[PDB]
Amino acid sequence: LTLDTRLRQALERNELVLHYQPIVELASGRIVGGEALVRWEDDTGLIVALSDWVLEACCTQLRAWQQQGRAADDLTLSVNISTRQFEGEHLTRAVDRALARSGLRPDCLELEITENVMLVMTDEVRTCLDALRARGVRLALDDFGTGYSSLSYLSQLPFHGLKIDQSFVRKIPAHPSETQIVTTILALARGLGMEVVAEGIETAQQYAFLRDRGCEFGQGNLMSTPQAADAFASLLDRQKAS
Amino acid sequence: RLTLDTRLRQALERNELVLHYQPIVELASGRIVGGEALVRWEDPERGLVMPSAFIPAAEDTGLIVALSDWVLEACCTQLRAWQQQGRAADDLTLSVNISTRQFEGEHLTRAVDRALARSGLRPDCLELEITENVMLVMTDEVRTCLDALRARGVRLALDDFGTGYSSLSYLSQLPFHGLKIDQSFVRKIPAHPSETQIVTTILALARGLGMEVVAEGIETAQQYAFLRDRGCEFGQGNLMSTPQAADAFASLLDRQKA
Ligand SMILES: [Cl-]
Ligand SMILES: [Cl-]
Ligand SMILES: [Cl-]
Ligand SMILES: [Mg+2]
Ligand SMILES: [Mg+2]
Ligand SMILES: [Mg+2]
Repeated sequence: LTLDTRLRQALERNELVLHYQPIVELASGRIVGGEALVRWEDDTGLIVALSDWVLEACCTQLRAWQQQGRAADDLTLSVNISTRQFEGEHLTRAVDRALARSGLRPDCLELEITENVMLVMTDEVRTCLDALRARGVRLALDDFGTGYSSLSYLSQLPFHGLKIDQSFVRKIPAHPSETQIVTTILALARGLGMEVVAEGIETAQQYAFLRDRGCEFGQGNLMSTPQAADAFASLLDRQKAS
Repeated sequence: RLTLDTRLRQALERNELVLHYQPIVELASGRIVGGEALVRWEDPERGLVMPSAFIPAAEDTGLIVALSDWVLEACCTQLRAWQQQGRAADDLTLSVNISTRQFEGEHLTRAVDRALARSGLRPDCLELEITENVMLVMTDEVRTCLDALRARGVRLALDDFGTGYSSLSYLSQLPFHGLKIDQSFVRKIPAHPSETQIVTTILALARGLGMEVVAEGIETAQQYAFLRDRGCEFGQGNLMSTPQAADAFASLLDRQKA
């Protein structure tokens, strides 16, 4: 409760900032995405309020980079959405508000929803996901492999992408179990027309394993830790010049 | 009029339960390589009663453990009978449906050991089918039973697959040799693109994890070919054979031997 207290005060006082972790096209090395991650610089209502802020902040940041000629047309940014945000009407409203104020092209925004959303899959959740899809926003399943999936729902739901959990990526290719989980996820995604981001790439062996198996995308401290907006935009600049 | 519980207890003491067996076929050859044991109640008052009509009541009162143990023993005894008669080939196994309630107190380990000891059946000839949603109730006790059974050489498959929830990390870590695609999906392929996609997804999962697949509910030649062409190893369904009384099943084994 003391932790929620601190976050509330941080929100009230505007003491939060987004950092962004580059998401790279493994074959080219091109930064094509970035996961927005909340940092503090020193209750469902709190989740909702934080997400409203994150959504607007992230969409505004990308729109700003586009207008300054720093973000290429292929750059998208991703925001993490809690399963707890599907209660009521608020998520679709928050996304609509962020897009309206920023003027951002909706397919520039991607929402990362943890796998265990499938465990709370009600009619209201399915309807929310369809509503979000109808707006042109990209949807990804996050932490994939660590939660629970219905193979029927996975085959039906409008997710364009999956993110392989870091806990598996960090153990390949040495460990058979984690390695077969990763290669299975890649095969699933291929048949479902989903793109895959491998989260938590730490070593060059991991990068190379993943690339040589058609894993589209990667993110990890190997390439870049989460970066402040200005540091992230520097990477975009160097890439544009290259 | 007696309660269903009273009548079920009487069915056990009066030997009114029976097993039927549905052939499991290797798609590539058309060979019967297995059989799923399926309990019925030969109810003197009603005829051949299906488990949907009594198993829920068994579960309400915990009679399900005694009932499932009866099934396990009867199945092991039957396979041993066919083996001794020379009618069951060396590759033949039979599969028994297990209730998640059997894991309680690690009962299942003792129940399987008893069934094997009473029948003399080798563990490598017995397969167990546990519903996919066992993954939502995965405790150290369940994991202990599963590891014990794999250690014995008893093969383990996930039943009703696609109608429940799976953890990819559990599918990898747990000793499941196979899964069985639910008939509700297979029944509708390729005509219904949604069900067809579900089947394709499950096949990719199983192949990825080195698991064998039985597609249940195969009703048409087109479905048989769809699955076979996509490397699904085994099948079960009305196209090949409905569930059969023991003597009927054994006759199928006799025909195949020729
Ligand atoms: Cl049964
Ligand atoms: Cl039934
Ligand atoms: Cl023997
Ligand atoms: Mg994320
Ligand atoms: Mg995770
Ligand atoms: Mg079964």
